[PDB]
Amino acid sequence: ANRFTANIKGLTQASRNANDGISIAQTTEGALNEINNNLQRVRELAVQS
Amino acid sequence: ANRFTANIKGLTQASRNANDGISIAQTTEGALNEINNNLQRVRELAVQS
Repeated sequence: ANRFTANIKGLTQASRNANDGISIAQTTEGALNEINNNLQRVRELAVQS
Repeated sequence: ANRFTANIKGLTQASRNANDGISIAQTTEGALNEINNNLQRVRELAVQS
């Protein structure tokens, strides 16, 4: 029973870690979207030039 | 999708570039037409001379 308890607590905190990862990843994704949009507009300008 | 978006923006801008080309060609042609009229008149006078 005590071993079961140990594993349960560890697994729960690990799930929280996974959520930490999803958070950081999504922030990076958000920033990269704007990078992409700017690059698209830059290609448009280069076309005009 | 992103590559399609890039293509679409570029092609739109390029269409407008082609419009610029049409415009400049027309300006040049109009000037040439006035020149042609003058030359016609000069040939007439040459005959008279």
